[PDB]
Amino acid sequence: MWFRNLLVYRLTQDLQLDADSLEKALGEKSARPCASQELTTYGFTAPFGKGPDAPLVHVSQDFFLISARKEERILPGSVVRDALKEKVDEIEAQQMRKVYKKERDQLKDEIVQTLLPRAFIRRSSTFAAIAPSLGLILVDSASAKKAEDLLSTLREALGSLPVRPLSVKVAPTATLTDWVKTQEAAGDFHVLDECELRDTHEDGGVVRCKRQDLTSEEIQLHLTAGKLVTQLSLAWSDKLSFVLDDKLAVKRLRFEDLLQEQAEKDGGEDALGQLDASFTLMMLTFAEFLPALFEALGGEEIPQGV
Amino acid sequence: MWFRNLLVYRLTQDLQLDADSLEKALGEKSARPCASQELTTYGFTAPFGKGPDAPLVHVSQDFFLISARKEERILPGSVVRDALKEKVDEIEAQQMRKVYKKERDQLKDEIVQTLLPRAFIRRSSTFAAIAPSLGLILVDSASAKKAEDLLSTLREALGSLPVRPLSVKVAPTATLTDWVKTQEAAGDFHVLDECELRDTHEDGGVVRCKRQDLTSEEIQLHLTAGKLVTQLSLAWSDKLSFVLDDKLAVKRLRFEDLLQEQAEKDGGEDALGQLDASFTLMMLTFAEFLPALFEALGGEEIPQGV
Repeated sequence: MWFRNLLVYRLTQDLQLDADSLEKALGEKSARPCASQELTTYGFTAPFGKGPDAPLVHVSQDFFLISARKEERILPGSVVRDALKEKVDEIEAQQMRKVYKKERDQLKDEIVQTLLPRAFIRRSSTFAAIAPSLGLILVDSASAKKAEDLLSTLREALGSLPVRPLSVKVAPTATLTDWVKTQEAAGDFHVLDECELRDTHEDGGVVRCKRQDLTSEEIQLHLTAGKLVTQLSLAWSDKLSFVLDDKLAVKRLRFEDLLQEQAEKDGGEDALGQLDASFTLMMLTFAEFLPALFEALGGEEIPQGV
Repeated sequence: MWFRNLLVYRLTQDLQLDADSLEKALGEKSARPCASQELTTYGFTAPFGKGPDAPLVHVSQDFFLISARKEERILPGSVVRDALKEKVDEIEAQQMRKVYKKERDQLKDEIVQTLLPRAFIRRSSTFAAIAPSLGLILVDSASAKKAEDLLSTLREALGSLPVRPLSVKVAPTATLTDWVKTQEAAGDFHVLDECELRDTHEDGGVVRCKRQDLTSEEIQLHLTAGKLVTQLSLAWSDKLSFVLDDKLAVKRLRFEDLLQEQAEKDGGEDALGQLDASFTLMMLTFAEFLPALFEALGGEEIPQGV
């Protein structure tokens, strides 16, 4: 279980939690199949394994792994409109009358409800972690929206979830810019070959760099021209590489082969064994990487306007 | 109608072409609804005009507008796979055995056969303009594949279609790079604020700029550093604007208001009348734009006979 995206949240109180108290709490807001006239359903499901007996929560060295599945019937607006048109055409030919705006919007609703039951279902899962030992909650997403849903749904299956989005002392963009400007980042981090530079005004310029030597005079000119680094490729030690933007979102999280081949040797031949070891070696790697990141970004922060 | 993209094709020989002769032929290759067990269909349709007796070709002077429609069933690979992991369970909890490679492979074909008929349909169009008195066929698409699909069905429908994609005497990328470098484009063309730059060497880099002044030291330094212009946002005269790539694909085609408004003031009250006017005017301006484009790019590389 190697996360691909990371969104860090601070446990403000690190209030106690039990594997049993949690597991049955998550059952109250579980995942159910989407009804025939239902657009969407959101609820927790078994992270690993699955099968009406598989646990919603998963533990290892005091680390928990939960997951919230979402079901939504796929009914593209494209399909609706084509169906609308065909019906309208049918009425005007068979009833010899013109169907106007008001009535077509009415027939639209009628069409949506006739098509839903026939709409395939899309299943998307949003994994999250809870390391009370680290005092944080880690979501495997890039979308803050999706992260809110997971946390907002966990907020119901708990009644109380004291958590705030990670925040750093110094604005990231300033820290990222400095790193590229000076061609050196905080201890152990390495500026890779990708970034996104941009002017500060809204309709300002935007420059995207792939496979670029970020130490070239070319990049420098963008910086002295006013552009700021809003996205940056970074590696940490020799453990993993990822992309960091100016909202602290960790995207394209990729752990090195050495670490993957490693953890894969703590599960041996079975599936649940291989997964458990991965979520473990990852969480353990996160224990040293995450704090080092906070220090790299110039110390973590604690807000006031709760 | 106003094209949103443009790929040009040169007729390497004279095309017989009689309106009704062409209209007849396209009917032999007309669009048809998707069979409940069918994946996709592809054929011609009335570019303008609804009803089953609406013409497949629209004539304005010596310009012929045609259209190909593709119908496709929405079978998200996602739903096809999710169906198995559900089919397998039943078998394994009742037949004291595991499901293997060739078995699952079989069950997949049966799932498809069952789900296809229930799938919603997605329809998409591609308009093509045939200008005999110019020896060109203009396809309203950014994708060369889409165009080849239109040209192939047209060749199938007509018996033969002697055309080759446009090519010019000087490497486009060299010309586009030269325009940015010298800060001057060839007559009536203007360099806008967007471009894609890329290294000459293997796995080299890519720099994408938008809302950027291409005359700034930043862009200049990228070029002296070796980057080539592979895509450039341009305006022609005061009539249109577009993005030109190094494969000669004319993308994001946009016509100026005074031009579109003029087709409205010449088209009347009815839609079809508007559609005819804009189609006419578009072709009329293309007839000025295209040759000036070829010349600007160093002249067209004319395909020689034997």
